[PDB]
Amino acid sequence: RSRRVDVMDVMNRLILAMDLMNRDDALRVTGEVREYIDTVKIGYPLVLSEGMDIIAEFRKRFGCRIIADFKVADIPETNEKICRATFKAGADAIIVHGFPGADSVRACLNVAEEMGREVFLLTEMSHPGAEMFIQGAADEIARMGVDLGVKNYVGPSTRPERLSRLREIIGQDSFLISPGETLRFADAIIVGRSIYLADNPAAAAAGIIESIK
Amino acid sequence: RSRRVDVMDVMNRLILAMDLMNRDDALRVTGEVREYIDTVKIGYPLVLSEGMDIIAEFRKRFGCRIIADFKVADIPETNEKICRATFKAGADAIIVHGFPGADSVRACLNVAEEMGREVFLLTEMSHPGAEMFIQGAADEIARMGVDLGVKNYVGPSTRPERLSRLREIIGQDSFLISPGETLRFADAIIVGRSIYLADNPAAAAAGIIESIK
Ligand SMILES: O=c1cc(O)ccn1[C@@H]1O[C@H](COP(=O)(O)O)[C@@H](O)[C@H]1O
Ligand SMILES: O=c1cc(O)ccn1[C@@H]1O[C@H](COP(=O)(O)O)[C@@H](O)[C@H]1O
Ligand SMILES: [Ca+2]
Ligand SMILES: [Ca+2]
Repeated sequence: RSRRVDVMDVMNRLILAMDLMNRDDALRVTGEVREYIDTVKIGYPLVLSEGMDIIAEFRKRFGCRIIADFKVADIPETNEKICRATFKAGADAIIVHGFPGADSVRACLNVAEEMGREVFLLTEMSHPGAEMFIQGAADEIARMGVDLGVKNYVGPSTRPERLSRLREIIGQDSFLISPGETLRFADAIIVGRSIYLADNPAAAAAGIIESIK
Repeated sequence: RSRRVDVMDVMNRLILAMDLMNRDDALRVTGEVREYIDTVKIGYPLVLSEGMDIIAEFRKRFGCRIIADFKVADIPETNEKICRATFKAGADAIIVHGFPGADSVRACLNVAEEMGREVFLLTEMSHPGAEMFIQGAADEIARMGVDLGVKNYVGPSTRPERLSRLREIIGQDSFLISPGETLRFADAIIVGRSIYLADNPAAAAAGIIESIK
């Protein structure tokens, strides 16, 4: 897939999922791979452990793009506050759930347009429990995103034919990230433990990127 | 409803939803109503603005029970970390979504079992967008809770016949909280802005409590 001008550029199509819960270890690994990766996904395990100030630290130290994987899933008024606080902290983008419906997603889009940031709609998840409710809703949530002007999506890499279906719904231009055949549909992949648990994170990141070639 | 010995006692059946985003205002209001309320629900708007350390502060200053309304909705491994960090910070209980499925919920229950804390399963939400996916899943999510040994639930107060339905699924002993006759089905109500935006919060809390007679 070629880059679309109107959506974000992720260096080497590789997003680091930084789910270490200790500030020292998180900063060490991220600094090590900065020459390979410019986009870092940070979630609640790190921010609840170390504080939201860690976002600004990642930005001041590494100048990386930060996606807050907060899976926002509240009522509209609350979603607005969560997004505002998160963007105020310096996040470039936030991941939101679609299951709570269109108004809850729109609340996030509103704050993001006010503040000049981005919203990623999470369409589907990879874990077994996702079969119970999320799987059956995934296509409709994706279509809802399209009808909300959403331009950034998250989908699972485990079942590639699901990404093909997703890509059919969202169209060829929207930005899609996913936690080889994956990159025929997604614009970037998300990798955590294979990098941040390796003895040489920079080598792990380099190896993955060589495969992408 | 009479109190069940095996579930939590909420003073006056009134939970304060503290969604102010400034530490000073949040602490002021909570201290003022402590003689009326012993259980406070804190969500991401406050903790992302002020830090997770705010939880220990509420506890050390007021000795109130803290419910973290974090609407946990990630994959199982991530849910585990979020719950661990949240309980480590001192929360007595956490609210989790059921739509990501049974394994995601059980992950939270496992940590709560380990750490001696409680999980509230959110069955349904009250905003209009909840009609799209959540409403249709609500009964199945409640039944899922029953089959996960869940003893604490959250349901909407706006449609009372929905609480009666919920109560039929979860049985007469499980603990149910809901954001008058609401208390025929729920064990406590959750009130935010009517208390924390009033000129005299202690008076607003008193007025609501008098209605509970
Ligand atoms: O958000 C999703 C949705 C999925 O379907 C799968 C993983 N994830 C997230 O992606 C990340 C994957 O990290 P890894 O499994 O260590 O490579 C982690 O933060 C996990 O919570
Ligand atoms: O968790 C739910 C689920 C609902 O269906 C409705 C409100 N809530 C939460 O309950 C709280 C209600 O606060 P209030 O509307 O100010 O009274 C607030 O934190 C809101 O996010
Ligand atoms: Ca681009
Ligand atoms: Ca009791």
